[PDB]
Amino acid sequence: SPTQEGWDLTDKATGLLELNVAVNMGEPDNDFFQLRADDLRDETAYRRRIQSAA
Amino acid sequence: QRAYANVNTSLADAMAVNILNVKDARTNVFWADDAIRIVSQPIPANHELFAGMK
Repeated sequence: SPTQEGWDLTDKATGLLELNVAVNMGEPDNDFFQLRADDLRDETAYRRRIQSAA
Repeated sequence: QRAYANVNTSLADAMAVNILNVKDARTNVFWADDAIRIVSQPIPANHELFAGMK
């Protein structure tokens, strides 16, 4: 805020100024993965890939 | 190795081979009951991977 000194302040009033900032988001960080029914007879690789992805 | 021999002699660069099925015939089939087996495996399509299908 600004300020001024003195007793008489006729026609010396001030307005209000409030600035602002903008925030956005970027693109997702995906992780695709493709498998077949055979490769899920063990599931250890699936679990390990999920953990590594996280 | 010779302990496993099942034929009285070897092949000698001229031994003529006789074919036994010289005419069409519907085969009768005999065996020992522990000669033919049927291996089987599951298809794990119940996994969480295959969503959208039951």
